[PDB]
Amino acid sequence: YTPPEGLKKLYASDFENSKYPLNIVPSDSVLFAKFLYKAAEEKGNFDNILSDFQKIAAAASKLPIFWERTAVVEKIPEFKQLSEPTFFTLVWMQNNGMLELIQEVAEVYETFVNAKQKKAVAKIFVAPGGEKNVEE
Amino acid sequence: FFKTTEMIGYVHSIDGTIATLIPAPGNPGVAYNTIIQIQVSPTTFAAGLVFNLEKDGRIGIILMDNITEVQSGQKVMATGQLLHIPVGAGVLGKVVNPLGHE
Amino acid sequence: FKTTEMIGYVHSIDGTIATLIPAPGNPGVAYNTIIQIQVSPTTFAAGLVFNLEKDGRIGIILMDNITEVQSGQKVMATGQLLHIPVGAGVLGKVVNPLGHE
Amino acid sequence: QQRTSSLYNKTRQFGITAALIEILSAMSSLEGNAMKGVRRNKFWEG
Repeated sequence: YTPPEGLKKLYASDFENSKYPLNIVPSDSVLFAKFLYKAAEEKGNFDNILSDFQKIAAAASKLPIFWERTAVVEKIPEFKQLSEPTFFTLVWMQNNGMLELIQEVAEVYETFVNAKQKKAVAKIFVAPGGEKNVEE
Repeated sequence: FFKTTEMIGYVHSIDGTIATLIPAPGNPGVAYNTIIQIQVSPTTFAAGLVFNLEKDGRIGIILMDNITEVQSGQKVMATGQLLHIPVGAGVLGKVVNPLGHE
Repeated sequence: FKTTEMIGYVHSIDGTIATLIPAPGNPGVAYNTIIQIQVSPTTFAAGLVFNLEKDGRIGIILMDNITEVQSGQKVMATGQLLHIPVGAGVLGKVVNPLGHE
Repeated sequence: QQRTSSLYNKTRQFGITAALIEILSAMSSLEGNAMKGVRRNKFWEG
């Protein structure tokens, strides 16, 4: 892998102690979200990384069962379309053996963006097939 | 005027009677020695006692009732109060449990 | 012995036991089955699968040629439980638990 | 005889209790001293 010089510098700083929109308790899935947020913030485009996660999830369904145990994002063909900051994190996760936290990381990254973008997401829990009527 | 509750997280592990809760990112949070209510069903709940607040936000619950109906991935609400039980003279002559239920 | 497929590479050798990191694509072995560690180009050790872990690492009880087992060697699998020779022809002989005389 | 058989039983129970603890305190050191987290390394540099 050839990390871009920009990601190399952020990966060296103590971004974990930087200021963020919300004070979320430290966690393994939170460290990556903080990293991606800071990298995205410098580039100024938060949405792209969010969109990439949606393709990571779609690709995952096609990958073999228990792919996270044997996966090498470098070798996987689908993950080539992901953004540079997004692909860097996946390799970083793989070396640390934490590729199963992708789903957890995505939610946190959205929360930080929503806090910065000032959006409030309301979860409407409905029965399977009962989502037709949500007027109430 | 809704009867809003306070969701804190989701059940993660159930090791017999003890259990663990994973926080929902950016949710209110829970206190120590307080009583939490795991939503076994949209209308029914099971009681637990907070025993350990961890560095990662994971909560350590001791389950009390309906422990067979507790399943991982169930939402947990917070009362925000230490266990208060019904007491007085209206409870005399009755058989109750530690949670105050008759 | 059908050394069907390579299932991993030796990673740890704690005396008479071993661990195997998975081969390309985590082929996966069965439990309580026999594996053959390629100690030499034309010689093999033997081991019994004892632990199948989530990471894909496989715990092995070494059974022979323990002093020739080194980390990095390939591990073929047999896919069969342990079968030993039996019959009237095995009477009056000293036999190994693996069936060898 | 009854006073000594009582102490023998009390000594073969305390023995098993206190021995299993010793072997299970070491199991926690060899397990609780398995450092983990998110290792910060130049993983590309390898």
